[PDB]
Amino acid sequence: HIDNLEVANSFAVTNAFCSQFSRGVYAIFGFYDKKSVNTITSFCGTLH
Amino acid sequence: AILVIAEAFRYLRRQRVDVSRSAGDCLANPAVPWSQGIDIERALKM
Repeated sequence: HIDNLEVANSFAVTNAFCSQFSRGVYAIFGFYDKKSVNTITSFCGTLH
Repeated sequence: AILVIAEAFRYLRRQRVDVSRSAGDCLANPAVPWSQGIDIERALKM
């Protein structure tokens, strides 16, 4: 399930990641940058 | 910081500029920020 997002925008990255979490996926393939890497690591780590 | 926030809002009041918000969902898409936002920032920075 493909979402297309502004990776530099942590709010948008949060929305995309959480939408995938909501859908109930086994894994998320994606990208981050300097500004959004902490969103990804914290959300991955918290939501498992 | 509290001195600066107090001063900024005392200024916005003096100038009869209003500010309402509501506010809602931070990930609302879009994604439209309130127009008072700019005035508050401006009030803070001046």
